[PDB]
Amino acid sequence: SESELKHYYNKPILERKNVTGFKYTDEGKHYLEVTVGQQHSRITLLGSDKDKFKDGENSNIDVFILREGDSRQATNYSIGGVTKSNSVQYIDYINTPILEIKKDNEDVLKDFYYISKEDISLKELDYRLRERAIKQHGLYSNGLKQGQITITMNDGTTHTIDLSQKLEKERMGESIDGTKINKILVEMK
Repeated sequence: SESELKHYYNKPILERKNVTGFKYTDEGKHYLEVTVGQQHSRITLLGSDKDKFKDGENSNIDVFILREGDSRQATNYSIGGVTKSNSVQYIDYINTPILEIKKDNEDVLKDFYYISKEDISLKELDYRLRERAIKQHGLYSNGLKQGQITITMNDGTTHTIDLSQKLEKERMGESIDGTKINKILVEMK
């Protein structure tokens, strides 16, 4: 549903880099606990992120946190969005790829997307692209609600995301090489 999708993709984000978190298991499930200031978060690990970080204390991780429900308890319960921090710390490289956005198969923008992160999560790319389609092009308003983001890598590999649904939760912890994104296409209809 249209209004629910806009709700979800207008939730605020807690985004921090070079943090430390604690990875544990508890009743067949896998979690990462993280505290940034007096702000407290528990991130469920569902996909391949389960095996990508070893249980126990994890340093040099970046975090992209979104609170799944509407309950107003202080602790954040999020899914995925954990990646390895940049392995070059002393310079911040930012690379452009091409960014193209389409409504009803005509371009409405042809420009650039900027990427600072070596290891970047589909949770983050999904959220931020939808944020842009929503705020500047009126996804998900009247009722523009379908589909296709396509991220094309340097080797021709692609990742595609349906706009008519939230990103699949098992994909929110998947990550790609942000230094090697050649193009991002967002088609709306």
